Amino acid sequence: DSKVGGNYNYLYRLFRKSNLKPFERDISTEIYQAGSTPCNGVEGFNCYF
Amino acid sequence: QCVNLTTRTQLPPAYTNSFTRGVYYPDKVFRSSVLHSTQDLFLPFFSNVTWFHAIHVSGTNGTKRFDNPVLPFNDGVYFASTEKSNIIRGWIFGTTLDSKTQSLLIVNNATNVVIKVCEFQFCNDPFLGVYYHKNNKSWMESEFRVYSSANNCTFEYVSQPFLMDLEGKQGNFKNLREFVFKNIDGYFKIYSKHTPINLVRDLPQGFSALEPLVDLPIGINITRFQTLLALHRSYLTPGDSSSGWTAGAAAYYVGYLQPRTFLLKYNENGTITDAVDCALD
Amino acid sequence: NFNFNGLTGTGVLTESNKKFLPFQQFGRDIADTTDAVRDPQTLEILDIT
Ligand SMILES: CCCCCCCC/C=C/CCCCCCCC(=O)OCCOC[C@H](OCCO)[C@H]1O[C@@H](OCCO)C[C@H]1OCCO
Ligand SMILES: *[C@@H]1O[C@H](CO)[C@@H](O[C@@H]2O[C@H](CO)[C@@H](O)[C@H](O)[C@H]2NC(C)=O)[C@H](O)[C@H]1NC(C)=O
Ligand SMILES: *[C@@H]1O[C@H](CO)[C@@H](O[C@@H]2O[C@H](CO)[C@@H](O)[C@H](O)[C@H]2NC(C)=O)[C@H](O)[C@H]1NC(C)=O
Ligand SMILES: *[C@@H]1O[C@H](CO)[C@@H](O[C@@H]2O[C@H](CO)[C@@H](O)[C@H](O)[C@H]2NC(C)=O)[C@H](O)[C@H]1NC(C)=O
Ligand SMILES: *[C@@H]1O[C@H](CO)[C@@H](O[C@@H]2O[C@H](CO)[C@@H](O)[C@H](O)[C@H]2NC(C)=O)[C@H](O)[C@H]1NC(C)=O
Ligand SMILES: *[C@@H]1O[C@H](CO)[C@@H](O[C@@H]2O[C@H](CO)[C@@H](O)[C@H](O)[C@H]2NC(C)=O)[C@H](O)[C@H]1NC(C)=O
Ligand SMILES: *[C@@H]1O[C@H](CO)[C@@H](O[C@@H]2O[C@H](CO)[C@@H](O)[C@H](O)[C@H]2NC(C)=O)[C@H](O)[C@H]1NC(C)=O
Ligand SMILES: *[C@@H]1O[C@H](CO)[C@@H](O[C@@H]2O[C@H](CO)[C@@H](O)[C@H](O)[C@H]2NC(C)=O)[C@H](O)[C@H]1NC(C)=O
Ligand SMILES: *[C@@H]1O[C@H](CO)[C@@H](O)[C@H](O)[C@H]1NC(C)=O
Repeated sequence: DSKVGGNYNYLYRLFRKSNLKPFERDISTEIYQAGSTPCNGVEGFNCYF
Repeated sequence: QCVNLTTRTQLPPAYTNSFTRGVYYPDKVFRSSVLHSTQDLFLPFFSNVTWFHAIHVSGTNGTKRFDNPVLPFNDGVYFASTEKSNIIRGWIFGTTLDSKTQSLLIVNNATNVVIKVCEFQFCNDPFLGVYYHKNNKSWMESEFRVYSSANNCTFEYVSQPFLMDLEGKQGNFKNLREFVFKNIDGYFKIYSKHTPINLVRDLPQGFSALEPLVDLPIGINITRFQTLLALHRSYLTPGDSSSGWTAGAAAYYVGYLQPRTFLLKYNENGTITDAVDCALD
Repeated sequence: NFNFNGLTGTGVLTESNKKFLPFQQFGRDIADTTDAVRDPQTLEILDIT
């Protein structure tokens, strides 16, 4: 699973608004809003993929 | 492609008495001639059940109504239907019922049973439907308007082919179908029982226990659900896709489960024949 | 001595008149002790004393 220049086919979720319950999956890519700063789907200050 | 139906008479929901229904076999264990105490999520006895309709009463002051609202799922759902014509045919379970989150689609469409989990783009007013032909006496399914698109699908299952009895009927309701839906630790548990009836107005009073059927390994969050009803269309029903339809006659009931302790009575053959709701009074 | 699909114990196996539902593999007595099993190859119900 390793590659010389890095293997970028593997992903993990870093941002979520709550914790998962047992055996749940979530494959949503809805952009995460941080800092009570409204975000309309755009990466930027306080808005993360 | 889907359409918003526009001819419904604006009428209130009805409410009824759940009596003693909603019991199911809590485990896959054979027991007999014994009383057993258990704890699970059950429909409380004599609970408040919301009553929805599919019906067409003709006349200027018509009451045509085709109820397919989105209801909360809460901690699990007691669902029951009474019908004569195979109108109530599947459901949708999920959190947004939209393209942004995976959701569960269970549809009993003519000739198969389809279960899919996908990021579906659902119709605001989804339905199935059967057209009655003019040149013969057959009824056929032609309308499948549940979602406009789907992607990122998992857990896809389709049952073996069969023929469906799509013919409309008159008379009292003939088939009572009861289901219990629970969403626990990654699984969607479905319990079921079918009982023959000859009743017209409301849920029959009586007692039965549902069998486990299946336990689906679907890791999704369910907070809302919608019931899918079929429409009847015919050569005698003029109008475009938003008005050229008639509700058939069927009804359904929705209750909610709560943690309860029950005393269940198993008869000599291991059938649950009675029960006591320890929190009723 | 016996092992029925992983459930072990001892006792006397006899033919039974109990009829298990299609999804029930084991039965239980009044004190939750297995007192009947469905044999895994020939689907007979046996009592265990
Ligand atoms: C590990 C994955 C497991 C795979 C899935 C196995 C089956 C799971 C299905 C559960 C319920 C299906 C939805 C019922 C539609 C509701 C309205 C309705 O119409 O349904 C009742 C009448 O039509 C249904 C039809 O029965 C026709 C009765 O008129 C039958 O189709 C069968 O599906 C599985 C085998 O093909 C089950 C049974 O329906 C549920 C009762 O068992
Ligand atoms: C299951 O879905 C519900 C409904 O969307 C989630 O609860 C909401 O969470 C957001 C934050 O992401 C809050 O702003 C809403 O007020 C919550 N609504 C309700 C009714 O509580 C719930 O977190 C989801 N479960 C999991 C494990 O993610
Ligand atoms: C059924 O009616 C709903 C409104 O109740 C329509 O949904 C709206 O569509 C417009 C245009 O795309 C959006 O800007 C709105 O935000 C939508 N509203 C909601 C609540 O989602 C829907 O398109 C209609 N469907 C059909 C088949 O006619
Ligand atoms: C189920 O609960 C509803 C309330 O959620 C009951 O309806 C209310 O009844 C009172 C009179 O006792 C009215 O003043 C309210 O306006 C009604 N609200 C509604 C329908 O939203 C209903 O009667 C209960 N039904 C059963 C069978 O217990
Ligand atoms: C009910 O749903 C099933 C499953 O989606 C339909 O059968 C599939 O039809 C497509 C073509 O549209 C084929 O490519 C698949 O191979 C079929 N699957 C199976 C298991 O047969 C079925 O046609 C639908 N019923 C009606 C009346 O349209
Ligand atoms: C009853 O008659 C209708 C025609 O009035 C038949 O429906 C046609 O079937 C052919 C072959 O599948 C299709 O190409 C046509 O588009 C259908 N017409 C319509 C209006 O849908 C129907 O099959 C006949 N019923 C039976 C049992 O044979
Ligand atoms: C879910 O489906 C979408 C398609 O609607 C996949 O979309 C990816 O989109 C990015 C750009 O944002 C592209 O670079 C990728 O190549 C697309 N994927 C593929 C397979 O072509 C998304 O990857 C899917 N996610 C999951 C978990 O299946
Ligand atoms: C356990 O099952 C037996 C059948 O295997 C039931 O006995 C029969 O009941 C029917 C009525 O439903 C009678 O017509 C038969 O004559 C009975 N047969 C015998 C041999 O007695 C029995 O009633 C069931 N027990 C319970 C508690 O439900
Ligand atoms: C093989 O399995 C079948 C079905 O359970 C059973 O009837 C048969 O007796 C078994 N056979 C052996 C060990 O030959």
